[PDB]
Amino acid sequence: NLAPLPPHVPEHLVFDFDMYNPSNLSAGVQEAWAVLQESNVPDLVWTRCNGGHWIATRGQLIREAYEDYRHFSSECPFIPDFIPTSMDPPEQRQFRALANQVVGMPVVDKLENRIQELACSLIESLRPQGQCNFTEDYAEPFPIRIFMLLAGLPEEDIPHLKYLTDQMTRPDGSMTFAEAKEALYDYLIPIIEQRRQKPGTDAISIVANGQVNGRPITSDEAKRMCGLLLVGGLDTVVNFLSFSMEFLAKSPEHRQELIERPERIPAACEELLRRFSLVADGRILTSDYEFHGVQLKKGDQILLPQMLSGLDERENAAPMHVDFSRQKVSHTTFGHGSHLCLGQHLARREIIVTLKEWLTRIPDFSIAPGAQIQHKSGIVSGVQALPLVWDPATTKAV
Ligand code: HEM
Repeated sequence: NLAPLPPHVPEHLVFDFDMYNPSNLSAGVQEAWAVLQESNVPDLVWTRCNGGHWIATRGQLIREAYEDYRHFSSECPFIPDFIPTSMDPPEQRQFRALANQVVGMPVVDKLENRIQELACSLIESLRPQGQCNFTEDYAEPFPIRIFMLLAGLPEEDIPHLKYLTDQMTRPDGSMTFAEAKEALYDYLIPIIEQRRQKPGTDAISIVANGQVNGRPITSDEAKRMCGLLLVGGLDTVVNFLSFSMEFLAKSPEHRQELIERPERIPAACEELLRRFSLVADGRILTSDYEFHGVQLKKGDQILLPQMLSGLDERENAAPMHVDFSRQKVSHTTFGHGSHLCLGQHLARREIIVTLKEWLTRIPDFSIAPGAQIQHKSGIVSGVQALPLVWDPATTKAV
């Protein structure tokens, strides 16, 4: 399972961390990754797992590498074709500017109460049941319905669209990754063509009618962009909301704090994004490069885990402790550098709206008795399931 050590890599830097199956997973996924930050582990290591690749383990190095796109390229962002995820500057700036017209802060401010109405109807349908699988019953339906809202798409298309995106990250075997992607494209293409002719004020209409390098955007470019806008906000949001609700279910004192001080909910959102950070992307070396005393070779892959920066004790004191009143919350949960999450403003509103509406309607809830919560590790780390229970008599319809 281990790849043989390339000759340019010294043995003393070898630490065989498996990002898809870390040894301490049962202690919780963030904890399992933080093994990389023990005092005997150098800031830059090589693992022989998953083809062999570098891992930067400290916030300083993670930030620096994400800044230096000239040495650390996005052409190969995964260990071991959406736009703009695979492009370096300067072509990236064009598509990034266009995508920002659909998910940027002004759009998020316009949709805030639509987001709230969606959260309310979901929670209200669960409230009288006294139980749910949060991941399945709230976290999954929420971001897909936000996308249908953004893209002006009908409710009846959800089951099939949801299935297609599920096949890309959690295949049941019906479809290869390529087949799911093309089916997704089969779906988007006619909508794009039609909204070239009769535009609305939706995200597909904007992307379809956009300009890159003097002339109109192609259908190939529009489809691969709309595709990323869809998938970019699903798994991250589903899994992040799950880590957050797991913690709040296990910490009645933190629940109480936000119940008593609702004005702290946006700071709490930021501290949860630090503690339960979940993305680990990477880059490929464009050339030989000596980085902080270490010889990196052209073509080497390097994992730069966005998750690790906020957990670094050099960045935040007592990093495993959740403290909604931290003066300085330092993290790279949405990334850093030219590819910084375009959905970051939408995500923060999704999180804040969720916490406000859930705590308003179902203030007291616990993990279902006897349930053990299981985490999973990957490019986007997550929660397998979150069985929650409450007493309907302690809830309120609002
Ligand atoms: C908690 C939720 C989210 C997290 C943790 C997150 C995290 C990230 C990270 C780390 C990146 C950069 C990856 C890299 O540099 O290789 C990224 C990029 C991106 N995200 Fe998110 N994201 C979230 C929500 C969303 C949402 C809601 C959307 C849209 C609906 C979205 C759309 C995008 C897009 C389009 C990019 C590509 C930016 C570029 O390459 O220029 N994200 N996200």
